Amino acid sequence: NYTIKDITRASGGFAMLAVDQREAMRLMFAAAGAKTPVADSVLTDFKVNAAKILSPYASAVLLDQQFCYRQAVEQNAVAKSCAMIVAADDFIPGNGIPVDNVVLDKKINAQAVKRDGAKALKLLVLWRSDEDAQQRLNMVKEFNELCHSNGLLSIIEPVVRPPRCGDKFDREQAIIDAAKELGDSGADLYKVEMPLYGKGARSDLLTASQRLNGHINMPWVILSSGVDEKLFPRAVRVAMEAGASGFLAGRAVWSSVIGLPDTELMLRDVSAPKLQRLGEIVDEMMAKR
Amino acid sequence: MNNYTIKDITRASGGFAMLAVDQREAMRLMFAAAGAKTPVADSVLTDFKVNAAKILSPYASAVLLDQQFCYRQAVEQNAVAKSCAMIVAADDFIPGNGIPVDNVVLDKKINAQAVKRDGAKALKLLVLWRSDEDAQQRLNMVKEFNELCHSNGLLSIIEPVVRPPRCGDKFDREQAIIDAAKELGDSGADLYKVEMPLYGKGARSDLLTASQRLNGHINMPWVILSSGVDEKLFPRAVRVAMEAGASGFLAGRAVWSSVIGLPDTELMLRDVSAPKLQRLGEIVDEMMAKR
Amino acid sequence: YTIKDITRASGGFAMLAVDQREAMRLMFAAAGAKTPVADSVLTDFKVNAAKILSPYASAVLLDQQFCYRQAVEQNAVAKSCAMIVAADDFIPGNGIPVDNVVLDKKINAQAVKRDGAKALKLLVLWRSDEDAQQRLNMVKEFNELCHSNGLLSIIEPVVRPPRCGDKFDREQAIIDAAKELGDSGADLYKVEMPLYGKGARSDLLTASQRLNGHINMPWVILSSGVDEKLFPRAVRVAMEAGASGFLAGRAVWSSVIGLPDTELMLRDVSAPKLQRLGEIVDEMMAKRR
Amino acid sequence: NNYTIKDITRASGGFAMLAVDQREAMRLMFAAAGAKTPVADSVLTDFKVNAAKILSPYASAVLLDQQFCYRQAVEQNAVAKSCAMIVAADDFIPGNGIPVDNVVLDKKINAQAVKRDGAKALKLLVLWRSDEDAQQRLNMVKEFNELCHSNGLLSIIEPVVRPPRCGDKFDREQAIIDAAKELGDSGADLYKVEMPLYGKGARSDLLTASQRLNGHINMPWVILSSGVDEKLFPRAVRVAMEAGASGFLAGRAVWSSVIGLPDTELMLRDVSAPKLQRLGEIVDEMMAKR
Repeated sequence: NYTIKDITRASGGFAMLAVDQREAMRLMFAAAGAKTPVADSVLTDFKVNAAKILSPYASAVLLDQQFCYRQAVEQNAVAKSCAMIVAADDFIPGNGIPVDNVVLDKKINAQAVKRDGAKALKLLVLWRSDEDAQQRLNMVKEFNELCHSNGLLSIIEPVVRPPRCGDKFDREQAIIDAAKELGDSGADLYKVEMPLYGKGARSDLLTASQRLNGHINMPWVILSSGVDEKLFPRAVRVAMEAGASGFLAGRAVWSSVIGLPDTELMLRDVSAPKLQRLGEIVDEMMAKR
Repeated sequence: MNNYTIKDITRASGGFAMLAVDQREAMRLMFAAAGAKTPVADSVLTDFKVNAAKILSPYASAVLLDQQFCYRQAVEQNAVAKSCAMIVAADDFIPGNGIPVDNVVLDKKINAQAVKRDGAKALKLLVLWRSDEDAQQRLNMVKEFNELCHSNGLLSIIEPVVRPPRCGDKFDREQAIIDAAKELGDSGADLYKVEMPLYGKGARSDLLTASQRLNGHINMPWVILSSGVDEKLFPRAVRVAMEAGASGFLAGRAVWSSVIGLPDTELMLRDVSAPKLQRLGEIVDEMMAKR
Repeated sequence: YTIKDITRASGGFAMLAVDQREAMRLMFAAAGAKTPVADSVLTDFKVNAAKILSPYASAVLLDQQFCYRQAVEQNAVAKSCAMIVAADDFIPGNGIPVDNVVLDKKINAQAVKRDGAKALKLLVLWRSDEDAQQRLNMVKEFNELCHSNGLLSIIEPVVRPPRCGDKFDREQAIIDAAKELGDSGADLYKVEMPLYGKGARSDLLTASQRLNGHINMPWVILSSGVDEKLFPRAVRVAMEAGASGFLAGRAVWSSVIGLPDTELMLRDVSAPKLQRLGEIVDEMMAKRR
Repeated sequence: NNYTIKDITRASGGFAMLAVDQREAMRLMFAAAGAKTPVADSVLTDFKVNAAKILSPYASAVLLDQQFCYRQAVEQNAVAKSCAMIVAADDFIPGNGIPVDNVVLDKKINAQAVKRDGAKALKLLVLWRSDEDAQQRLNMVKEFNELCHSNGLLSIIEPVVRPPRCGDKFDREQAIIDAAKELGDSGADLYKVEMPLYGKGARSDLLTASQRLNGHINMPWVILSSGVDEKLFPRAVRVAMEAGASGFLAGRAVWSSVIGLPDTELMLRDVSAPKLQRLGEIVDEMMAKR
């Protein structure tokens, strides 16, 4: 039975790296001027290099079976100090985007990924105001049972989207409504979008983060999608002041080096200092408790 | 009562040189994007649409108006030149997935007899086309629309617009335009309003080949719309589409999008928009003269 | 020589400029033309612009460097359109193509007059810390070159920041140039539009009336610095203030540079804009009594 | 009046130096990043002193200007004791619509006074143009070297290439080489140079261009970051040092990205400091190889 201590820093803070992005990462390579079509091997090589170079600074790394889990294990890319999280979400494209719908990946063999050293699984939950709450709660319950019956931690990631029908979309209220619905759903860790995209006055960001904290009844961390990499360190500090326990971040660490020459040099010189600073901020905030 | 015919919405040459100002929430988003004070009032859309009709209808064989923002106002203010026929939108746009037009149905609130009394000669229906949605539902909506028009002596204009599938990531926009024409190009409407292949970009010879391929699947007169075509490439698009068998255009953005949010709207419609619509009409006559 | 030789029947000026030299090569490069851009690309564009647009112009401004000889030999200039020949020698410097300008000592005024030219044009760069007397002496020499050969003189004062200092008020510089050169005995003053033709019509009219008060010869506006969509309003406002029309290049043809099918684009995109500007000139001259 | 290069280097002998001396060019950066205009002098002063206070702990030296921050940084004890002070001795003259069209020696700099305050070096920008007189540049560098050396200060020269006053022949890469052929043996203590090729392209071409430049410089040399993307500056330092450079003296690649962000002190600590720390680690790694 793994527990939360297995994916945290010695301080108890979460300083976790995400490299599990799938077709969304292929689109990032194309947008940064990579030769199209972008081969699967370009994603695999980047993900394994990111794990190899950045996992020494992370309490856990989130890997996907589609492009990098098997390769990261076989190549010993993950530092012994860094726990493995395996994505258990099956992304369904639609309406011109890579992740229009998400279901539990029926191909994940929890016992097999546990034998390979995984300590946790992760599930994206898309949240829309006009889709049924009970279907989301049932998917989270099935996911929690898959994790807990195999001694793995469950990490859920509710992400808000506009309604299927209608034009009433308040992103800030949707994040609160998702937390009211799923913040006490029996997962081990809640991974949430940062209120206000981490923008604006620190005082308003803290108020919005404290409002969110009040609806989450498990440890929670922020993800970086939608937050400028320069504002993500402040977002971690403010979220943790509000009651968060750290971060699970991808884009705010490595997005800026996609398409630059000398990938391994760029991950070490550009990405690693950003991940190191985020880990130091987590320890500073945990020390204040 | 009046039975309108294609001649009632064409130039003397028989070419179509038609203006669209029926955009609804999509036009509000254009005003916001161009720096208009938010929230953008309905009156800003109405005033722009009526000014566009007043200033540009003298250069158009028909103008497409929406009941939501401008049909009643354009009629009451005599904004439409008598030489310009009125087309009324009969589509009900349903927003979803963060866009203003995610779904479309026939507007059950349109009273065809009432809009005919106000002088309308034609109705228009947007049809969203997706590879994984049922063709029979699209064909049934077009049949009900054709009956609404024809039973009231009005012309039927259909506008198939391709969208990515609801589920999956296989989207070939150029093939989708062809597949929509194979499905709806012989559906008994009076006029087919179609997206320009290749967004009107690239070598003239490739644009002509793509336009001739599309022509082969359309068994009614057809015109091109300008959405997705740079205003500077739209004149060439009209020329190439007409060389391939099209009979003209029904355009909005390529005529007036560039003046949204500029000062002195009436001056801008006259000095920037009108010369572009005038040139498109001259191109339509030049191409009709070659046939 | 008479001003009536370069005006519309109304007496308004509706004139086309295609005399841009290295500045036009930079426009081709910026629009994605294969570099280095050959001289023949400029010549072909200039001659096509003259051939297609001169039917809508009361005069066309040509340069000897790239197009005067070719336009004459190929009968590119409509009989209804007078020829203006540039008499300026552009000197590059400080990373720009036109850092300094002198009278072109190579222009044979008698030879261009025999070809049917009616006018010469001279750019005068105006800087607050350069000597007014040197500018006035160059304008006097230019006026004598024109008038002694029965040609009209068109001067184009263009304001630039000072050689030394950071005090640059573009609107005051335009006024100071007109106070200095607005009664210099040229036949026509070609001026930059106040405020780049931007803002409220009422402020544009006030700025145009202020400029009018300092110009004691007919004056026209040039389009450099004015968005092509605001140039029609700029002509209307300048003429309400006392201007007699325009001598424009960029606001007519800049948008077709680098598009496919150049001749089609000049006819379908550029010509309608030049036609509308001519109609505005006639509308404004008709209000004059 | 003994002076030593060791006073502005890391223990490794590498240079890991911070520049915050930008004047009207920094005001233009604040305006471009959406600061309320006109931008007050106090906005520049507060930013420069905060940058010194927060970043000087990671730098072997900091370059300060008298116009906006030298007096304030000294009075407020903003410079870490481990970080040497370099004082700008250039007087920037605007012209032709830019803030730095011409540069002369600042006749107002009191070398004895800044030395009493603990400064170890002065810095002089030299604008290099193919059609301006080489002898006038060499004479200004000689006067500057004498001002420094007679006061026990190090001399840092920064030749920056510009297009000619007259003509359109401007080869930026050849100009950098011609400036080094002219000034690379001019008796200054340190040569501060623009990175060849803006640090862009294949590492192999960047190294060749850096080795060509190294061959013309007969004093220690460092690269500046102006014109190099902040993400390519770490590779530029590594390649320049492989070619024979001894480190960097950088401003924009450290702090430009935080201008106009909220919570300036937090942003300098969380965004700027990690970049300066990594550059210092790269300098030590490269000095260890030699």
